[PDB]
Amino acid sequence: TEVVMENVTAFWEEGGTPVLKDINFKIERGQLLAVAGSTGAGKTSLLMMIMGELEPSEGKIKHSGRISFCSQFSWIMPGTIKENIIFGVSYDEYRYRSVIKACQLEEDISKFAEKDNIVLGEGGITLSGGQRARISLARAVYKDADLYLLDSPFGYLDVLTEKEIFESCVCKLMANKTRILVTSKMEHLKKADKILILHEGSSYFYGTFSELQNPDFSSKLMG
Ligand SMILES: Nc1ncnc2c1ncn2[C@@H]1O[C@H](COP(=O)(O)OP(=O)(O)OP(=O)(O)O)[C@@H](O)[C@H]1O
Ligand SMILES: [Mg+2]
Repeated sequence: TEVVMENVTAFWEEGGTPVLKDINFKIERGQLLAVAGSTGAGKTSLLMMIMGELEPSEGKIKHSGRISFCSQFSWIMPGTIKENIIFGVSYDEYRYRSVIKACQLEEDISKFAEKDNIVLGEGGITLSGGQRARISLARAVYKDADLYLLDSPFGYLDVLTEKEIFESCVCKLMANKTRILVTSKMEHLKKADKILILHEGSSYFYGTFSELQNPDFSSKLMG
């Protein structure tokens, strides 16, 4: 047991409608949990709760450990690509190199004369959205953390790159890590240990891929 939610309900608006209603799950160390559902279902809000940014109105959240969060929206601080990835933490050569490879940043870095020492301005608006997204993922995965919260880290990448990085980073590099991945792709759900499908704040499904089927679930993963 590393993350537990029991009977969790929450409101952003003090007197409005619940953003999450009666959420239940448990994640054990090293497991991959897929959190799926359409726009507005409550996926990011669920992560906010784990991070203590959204307090429950009822129920219990039990988690132990340092969180590393990859936001749905990429961000870039003033500094080099290297400094953005390392982000405070001490530099470990092997760790750094493996993350850069897993997030396909080798080819990008090589194209600048200053390499990963190129200086970016706040927002990194001279880079592409894909480049910023892969740096933001690299930043999250480089961190020594107990719980990795990855909020749609491939939403600004093409389908092939998404497949490749899901494999190289989430599946291979992070194989021993406790991961919560916001994603609705069938391939990703198939590889997850557990799946939570949210629909309009509620738990539409919680369980394994084999349970999911044996019916119309896939319609609830879209939009
Ligand atoms: N950090 C935040 N602070 C305040 N309100 C938020 C925050 N994140 C989400 N909300 C609000 O909570 C509600 C639930 O939406 P949420 O962002 O959790 O859905 P989601 O499943 O992440 O959607 P998407 O797939 O579009 O990213 C929305 O009304 C949203 O405006
Ligand atoms: Mg979201």
